Amino acid sequence: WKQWKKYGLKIC
Amino acid sequence: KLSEHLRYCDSILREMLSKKHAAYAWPFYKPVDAEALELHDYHDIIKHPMDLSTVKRKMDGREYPDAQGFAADVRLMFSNCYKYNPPDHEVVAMARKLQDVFEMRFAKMP
Amino acid sequence: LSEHLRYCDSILREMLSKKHAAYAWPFYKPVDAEALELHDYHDIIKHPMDLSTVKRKMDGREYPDAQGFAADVRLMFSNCYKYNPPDHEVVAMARKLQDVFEMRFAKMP
Repeated sequence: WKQWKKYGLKIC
Repeated sequence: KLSEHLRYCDSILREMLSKKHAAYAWPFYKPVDAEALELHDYHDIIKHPMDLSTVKRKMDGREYPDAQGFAADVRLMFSNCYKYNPPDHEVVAMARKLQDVFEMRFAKMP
Repeated sequence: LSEHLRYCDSILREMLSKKHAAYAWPFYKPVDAEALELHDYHDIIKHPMDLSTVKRKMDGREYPDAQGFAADVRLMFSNCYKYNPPDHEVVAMARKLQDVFEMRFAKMP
Protein backbone atom coordinates (compact mmCIF):
# COMPACT_ATOMS: atom_id res chain seq x y z
CA TRP A 1 0.00 0.00 0.00
CA LYS A 2 1.30 3.36 -1.13
CA GLN A 3 -0.01 5.66 1.57
CA TRP A 4 0.80 9.38 2.03
CA LYS A 5 -1.77 11.85 3.42
CA LYS A 6 -4.81 9.63 4.01
CA TYR A 7 -4.73 8.33 0.47
CA GLY A 8 -4.16 4.69 -0.44
CA LEU A 9 -3.31 2.38 -3.28
CA LYS A 10 -2.96 -1.41 -3.48
CA ILE A 11 0.18 -2.10 -5.51
CA CYS A 12 0.62 -5.69 -4.30
CA LYS B 1 -6.73 -19.94 26.77
CA LEU B 2 -9.37 -17.68 25.20
CA SER B 3 -12.91 -17.44 26.55
CA GLU B 4 -15.87 -18.26 24.32
CA HIS B 5 -16.75 -14.58 23.95
CA LEU B 6 -13.17 -13.60 23.11
CA ARG B 7 -12.92 -16.51 20.66
CA TYR B 8 -15.70 -14.86 18.67
CA CYS B 9 -13.88 -11.53 19.07
CA ASP B 10 -10.69 -12.91 17.52
CA SER B 11 -12.77 -14.31 14.66
CA ILE B 12 -14.29 -10.84 14.21
CA LEU B 13 -10.82 -9.29 14.26
CA ARG B 14 -9.76 -11.83 11.62
CA GLU B 15 -12.55 -10.92 9.19
CA MET B 16 -11.83 -7.19 9.47
CA LEU B 17 -8.23 -7.90 8.40
CA SER B 18 -9.08 -10.29 5.56
CA LYS B 19 -8.85 -9.66 1.82
CA LYS B 20 -12.65 -9.28 1.87
CA HIS B 21 -12.75 -5.77 3.39
CA ALA B 22 -9.30 -4.62 2.22
CA ALA B 23 -10.79 -1.92 -0.03
CA TYR B 24 -11.79 0.19 2.99
CA ALA B 25 -9.95 -1.41 5.95
CA TRP B 26 -6.47 -0.38 4.79
CA PRO B 27 -6.37 3.02 6.62
CA PHE B 28 -6.69 1.12 9.91
CA TYR B 29 -4.22 -1.70 9.22
CA LYS B 30 -1.17 -0.12 10.90
CA PRO B 31 -0.86 2.60 13.56
CA VAL B 32 -0.88 6.13 12.19
CA ASP B 33 2.74 7.10 11.48
CA ALA B 34 2.45 10.88 11.73
CA GLU B 35 5.79 11.42 9.98
CA ALA B 36 5.49 8.74 7.27
CA LEU B 37 2.14 10.16 6.10
CA GLU B 38 3.05 13.84 6.70
CA LEU B 39 0.19 14.35 9.17
CA HIS B 40 2.09 16.42 11.73
CA ASP B 41 -1.02 17.24 13.80
CA TYR B 42 -2.45 13.75 14.39
CA HIS B 43 -0.94 13.47 17.88
CA ASP B 44 -1.90 17.05 18.81
CA ILE B 45 -5.58 16.08 18.45
CA ILE B 46 -5.58 12.28 18.86
CA LYS B 47 -3.96 11.61 22.24
CA HIS B 48 -4.94 7.90 22.41
CA PRO B 49 -4.06 6.37 19.03
CA MET B 50 -5.40 2.95 18.14
CA ASP B 51 -5.37 0.73 15.06
CA LEU B 52 -6.07 -2.88 14.12
CA SER B 53 -2.35 -3.71 14.35
CA THR B 54 -2.32 -2.54 17.97
CA VAL B 55 -5.59 -4.36 18.68
CA LYS B 56 -4.37 -7.75 17.45
CA ARG B 57 -1.16 -7.38 19.46
CA LYS B 58 -3.19 -6.79 22.63
CA MET B 59 -5.46 -9.75 21.79
CA ASP B 60 -2.58 -12.18 21.24
CA GLY B 61 -0.97 -10.78 24.38
CA ARG B 62 -4.13 -11.85 26.25
CA GLU B 63 -4.48 -8.27 27.50
CA TYR B 64 -8.25 -8.07 26.89
CA PRO B 65 -10.20 -9.27 29.96
CA ASP B 66 -13.68 -9.22 28.41
CA ALA B 67 -15.32 -8.44 25.09
CA GLN B 68 -16.16 -4.96 26.39
CA GLY B 69 -12.50 -3.94 26.56
CA PHE B 70 -12.03 -5.23 23.01
CA ALA B 71 -15.01 -3.24 21.71
CA ALA B 72 -13.60 -0.16 23.45
CA ASP B 73 -10.36 -0.12 21.44
CA VAL B 74 -12.00 -0.73 18.06
CA ARG B 75 -14.57 1.99 18.73
CA LEU B 76 -11.77 4.26 19.94
CA MET B 77 -10.05 3.57 16.61
CA PHE B 78 -13.09 4.73 14.63
CA SER B 79 -13.59 7.69 16.98
CA ASN B 80 -10.02 8.80 16.28
CA CYS B 81 -10.76 8.66 12.55
CA TYR B 82 -14.00 10.63 12.93
CA LYS B 83 -12.47 13.20 15.30
CA TYR B 84 -9.49 14.07 13.06
CA ASN B 85 -10.62 13.73 9.43
CA PRO B 86 -13.24 16.00 7.83
CA PRO B 87 -16.72 14.46 7.65
CA ASP B 88 -16.73 14.36 3.83
CA HIS B 89 -13.45 12.43 3.50
CA GLU B 90 -13.58 9.08 1.74
CA VAL B 91 -11.60 7.46 4.57
CA VAL B 92 -14.44 8.49 6.91
CA ALA B 93 -16.80 6.62 4.59
CA MET B 94 -14.30 3.76 4.84
CA ALA B 95 -14.40 3.96 8.63
CA ARG B 96 -18.20 3.96 8.47
CA LYS B 97 -18.25 1.01 6.06
CA LEU B 98 -15.80 -0.89 8.26
CA GLN B 99 -17.55 -0.06 11.54
CA ASP B 100 -20.88 -1.11 10.02
CA VAL B 101 -19.19 -4.47 9.44
CA PHE B 102 -17.90 -4.59 13.03
CA GLU B 103 -21.16 -3.60 14.74
CA MET B 104 -23.04 -6.29 12.79
CA ARG B 105 -20.99 -9.32 13.84
CA PHE B 106 -20.36 -7.94 17.34
CA ALA B 107 -24.10 -7.62 18.02
CA LYS B 108 -24.59 -11.35 17.33
CA MET B 109 -22.85 -12.92 20.34
CA PRO B 110 -24.05 -14.86 23.43
CA LEU C 1 18.93 28.15 -15.45
CA SER C 2 18.16 29.16 -19.01
CA GLU C 3 14.79 30.66 -19.93
CA HIS C 4 13.51 27.32 -21.28
CA LEU C 5 14.15 25.42 -18.03
CA ARG C 6 12.51 28.27 -16.10
CA TYR C 7 9.27 27.21 -17.80
CA CYS C 8 10.14 23.59 -16.96
CA ASP C 9 10.29 24.32 -13.23
CA SER C 10 6.90 26.03 -13.56
CA ILE C 11 5.57 22.80 -15.08
CA LEU C 12 7.14 20.77 -12.27
CA ARG C 13 5.65 23.26 -9.81
CA GLU C 14 2.19 22.76 -11.32
CA MET C 15 2.63 18.97 -11.23
CA LEU C 16 3.37 19.30 -7.49
CA SER C 17 0.59 21.82 -6.83
CA LYS C 18 -2.55 21.51 -4.72
CA LYS C 19 -4.57 21.17 -7.93
CA HIS C 20 -3.33 17.76 -9.10
CA ALA C 21 -2.73 16.13 -5.70
CA ALA C 22 -5.62 13.71 -6.28
CA TYR C 23 -3.67 11.72 -8.89
CA ALA C 24 -0.05 12.94 -8.63
CA TRP C 25 0.64 11.76 -5.07
CA PRO C 26 1.98 8.25 -6.00
CA PHE C 27 4.80 9.96 -7.92
CA TYR C 28 5.82 12.41 -5.18
CA LYS C 29 8.45 10.17 -3.55
CA PRO C 30 10.54 7.27 -4.90
CA VAL C 31 9.00 3.80 -4.98
CA ASP C 32 9.99 2.05 -1.74
CA ALA C 33 10.35 -1.57 -2.84
CA GLU C 34 10.97 -2.69 0.75
CA ALA C 35 8.07 -0.78 2.31
CA LEU C 36 5.82 -2.39 -0.32
CA GLU C 37 7.55 -5.83 -0.29
CA LEU C 38 8.06 -5.86 -4.07
CA HIS C 39 11.30 -7.83 -4.39
CA ASP C 40 11.22 -7.62 -8.20
CA TYR C 41 10.76 -3.86 -8.70
CA HIS C 42 14.50 -3.26 -9.11
CA ASP C 43 14.96 -6.44 -11.17
CA ILE C 44 12.60 -4.92 -13.78
CA ILE C 45 12.90 -1.15 -13.21
CA LYS C 46 16.61 -0.32 -13.41
CA HIS C 47 16.12 3.48 -13.53
CA PRO C 48 13.57 4.51 -10.89
CA MET C 49 12.33 8.08 -11.07
CA ASP C 50 9.91 10.33 -9.20
CA LEU C 51 9.07 14.02 -8.85
CA SER C 52 11.25 14.47 -5.75
CA THR C 53 14.26 13.15 -7.68
CA VAL C 54 13.43 15.50 -10.57
CA LYS C 55 13.26 18.53 -8.27
CA ARG C 56 16.66 17.66 -6.80
CA LYS C 57 18.17 17.53 -10.29
CA MET C 58 16.39 20.76 -11.24
CA ASP C 59 17.59 22.63 -8.16
CA GLY C 60 20.98 20.95 -8.57
CA ARG C 61 21.28 22.46 -12.07
CA GLU C 62 21.83 18.93 -13.41
CA TYR C 63 19.50 19.21 -16.41
CA PRO C 64 21.37 20.65 -19.43
CA ASP C 65 18.31 21.22 -21.61
CA ALA C 66 14.54 20.84 -21.36
CA GLN C 67 14.86 17.51 -23.19
CA GLY C 68 16.78 15.92 -20.32
CA PHE C 69 14.03 17.11 -17.99
CA ALA C 70 11.24 15.65 -20.14
CA ALA C 71 13.21 12.41 -20.49
CA ASP C 72 13.20 11.76 -16.74
CA VAL C 73 9.54 12.76 -16.36
CA ARG C 74 8.58 10.34 -19.14
CA LEU C 75 10.90 7.72 -17.65
CA MET C 76 8.90 8.07 -14.42
CA PHE C 77 5.65 7.37 -16.28
CA SER C 78 7.33 4.62 -18.31
CA ASN C 79 8.40 2.93 -15.07
CA CYS C 80 4.79 2.97 -13.85
CA TYR C 81 3.45 1.52 -17.10
CA LYS C 82 6.10 -1.22 -17.32
CA TYR C 83 5.51 -2.81 -13.91
CA ASN C 84 1.84 -2.42 -13.05
CA PRO C 85 -0.93 -4.14 -15.03
CA PRO C 86 -2.78 -1.94 -17.54
CA ASP C 87 -6.05 -2.16 -15.58
CA HIS C 88 -4.40 -0.89 -12.38
CA GLU C 89 -5.57 2.46 -11.04
CA VAL C 90 -1.96 3.71 -10.98
CA VAL C 91 -2.05 3.64 -14.78
CA ALA C 92 -5.18 5.79 -14.81
CA MET C 93 -3.51 8.22 -12.40
CA ALA C 94 -0.26 8.24 -14.39
CA ARG C 95 -2.15 8.98 -17.62
CA LYS C 96 -4.13 11.85 -16.09
CA LEU C 97 -0.91 13.31 -14.67
CA GLN C 98 1.04 12.73 -17.88
CA ASP C 99 -1.90 14.22 -19.77
CA VAL C 100 -1.31 17.37 -17.71
CA PHE C 101 2.45 17.33 -18.34
CA GLU C 102 2.30 16.80 -22.11
CA MET C 103 -0.27 19.60 -22.37
CA ARG C 104 1.92 22.12 -20.53
CA PHE C 105 5.12 20.91 -22.20
CA ALA C 106 3.84 21.09 -25.79
CA LYS C 107 3.24 24.84 -25.33
CA MET C 108 6.83 26.06 -25.00
CA PRO C 109 8.96 28.33 -27.26
